[PDB]
Amino acid sequence: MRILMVGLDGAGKTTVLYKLKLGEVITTIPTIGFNVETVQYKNISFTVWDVGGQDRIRSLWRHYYRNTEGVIFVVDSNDRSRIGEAREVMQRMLNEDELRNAAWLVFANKQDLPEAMSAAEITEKLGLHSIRNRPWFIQATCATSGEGLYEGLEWLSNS
Amino acid sequence: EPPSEISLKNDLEKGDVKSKTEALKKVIIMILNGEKLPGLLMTIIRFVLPLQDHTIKKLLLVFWEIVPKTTPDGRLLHEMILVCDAYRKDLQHPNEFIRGSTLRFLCKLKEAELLEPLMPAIRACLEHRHSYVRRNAVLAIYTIYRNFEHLIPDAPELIHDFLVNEKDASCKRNAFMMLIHADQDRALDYLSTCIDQVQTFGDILQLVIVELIYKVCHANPSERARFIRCIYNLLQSSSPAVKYEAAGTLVTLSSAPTAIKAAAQCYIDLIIKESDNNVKLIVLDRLVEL
Amino acid sequence: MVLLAAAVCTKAGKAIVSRQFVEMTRTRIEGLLAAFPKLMNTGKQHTFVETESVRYVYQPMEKLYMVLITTKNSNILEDLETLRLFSRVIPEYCRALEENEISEHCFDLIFAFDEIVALGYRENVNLAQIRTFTEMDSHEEKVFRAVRETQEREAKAEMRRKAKEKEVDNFVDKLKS
Repeated sequence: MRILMVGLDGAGKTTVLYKLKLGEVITTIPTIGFNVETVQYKNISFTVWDVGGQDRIRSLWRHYYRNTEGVIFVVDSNDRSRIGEAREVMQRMLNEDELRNAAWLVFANKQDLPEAMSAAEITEKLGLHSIRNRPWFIQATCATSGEGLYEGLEWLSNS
Repeated sequence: EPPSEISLKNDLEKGDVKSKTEALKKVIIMILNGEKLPGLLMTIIRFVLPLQDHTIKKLLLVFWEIVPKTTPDGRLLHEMILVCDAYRKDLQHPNEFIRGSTLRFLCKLKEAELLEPLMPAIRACLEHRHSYVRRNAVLAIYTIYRNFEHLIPDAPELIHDFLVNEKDASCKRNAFMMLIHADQDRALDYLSTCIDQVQTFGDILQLVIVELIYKVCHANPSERARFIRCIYNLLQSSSPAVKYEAAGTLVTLSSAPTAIKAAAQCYIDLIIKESDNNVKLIVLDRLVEL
Repeated sequence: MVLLAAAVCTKAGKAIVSRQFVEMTRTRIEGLLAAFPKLMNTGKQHTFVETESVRYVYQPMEKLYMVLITTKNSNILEDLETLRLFSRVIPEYCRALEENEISEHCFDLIFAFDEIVALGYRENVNLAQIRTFTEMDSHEEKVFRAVRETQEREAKAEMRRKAKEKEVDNFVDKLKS
């Protein structure tokens, strides 16, 4: 499965990732590009593109326009900024059809790091409330917290 | 309607790397013509940031290098920044050979958006205790100096101080070669310093100075003594290379009857010693000039 | 540089393999060179010819020629060593001699040019050792085991988390005068 971590990565969106991968943290320059890992479960080995949603990189991902299989949205839960705007973008994913081949997870990260919204509050706000032709249970992490994640995921590959 | 591009794609799976190798060769040959039509790029793209296969990477990489890169896609295929970050890491790689090899490549490489923080990256790599790696930077830099010298601007001195830190002859030799091309002056300052020490030392680096000195006088002189002091020491002269040059430089410098004699001798003995005829002729030719 | 190309040659009017240190032009520099080489200019023997201030340096080794080219002066012996040296190296590098073997180990061979010679500089000795430098390394491994492992631990653990959750002078004076 191709699992997607998008948003601008360098924020620790990438931290979020590095934490998974080695246990470590962003010891890279804030990272625009594909970051790749394979994580093996159900031995679907999830190939993670942790990709900055920075300008080009957001702009240009067409070769990566193919067909999805897993969704992480790694979240600045202090961002409560680009999300409406995001919602406005997000529609075009919705308007993609490759994009409807994943039972997913938005991950609320960066909770400790300032705060976060109602699990619901966000849910409408990115436009998330509105799906169903993909599952849509919700899971919070932080980026110095997160557990039960895997419940979210559990259902998800086993969709 | 379908094509063998695809035929290659399955092979790659089938083997892994192995099949891919085959693919590289084919591709290569295909590439060699010019020729190709795109799409495998995607494959390449897909598997390669998440894949190893070092040799293959080396093949791949080189392929990129020889082939264009300001590809009608851009400029870049357009990912020339993203993929690099792994590579940058590799370039970062603690793994010294790996960096060095990259560097080697890198000397060949010249892709700018990628370069900029790799400028930082490279700087770190210079520190690595391996002279191979460091040396490789000397080429690389050389490559910059024409392409985007400026990219780094503080360099000529930086090098020159670096020389101070330095002591690996191999690297030194290099250091000189580039240094004079950036600026002679630094070399000269050092030259002043080195003057006595030279004799002790290995030739190759010594050679490089001989060229430099030459160009400047025809434009302007007044400089002699300091040199002379050394030069006389150089009138030991003893490697066949050294000697070969040593008389040759002399004449360049001088032609006093005494000078005429000095060089002459060197030849005559030389010849006498000499064996490769091809060589012999050559000096004549000079002589013929003379 | 002290060589813009090294091309290893076979008798065929054609040079069996080559590499272009610097690209700009097209083969016509190289292509033209190839043509001339194949032609040999009927010329009888002699392992060297320089003409028009261009060294064409070669060595017959058999039906094969190994070729280097240069235009302005050089110290010979060194050079020779190399031609010869090539003639030492190949059966190791690409396996013996017949184009094919080389055809398979092209990558190896080109790699050898670079490796051997960094821009007209005689880099080392010891072929095996030469292997050593890359695609044969050491550091990377050292790092990998420890690291990979460390991560792995984190991963393993994760699996659970996941799972559940005087002289001078003589001259000098004379001159000075």
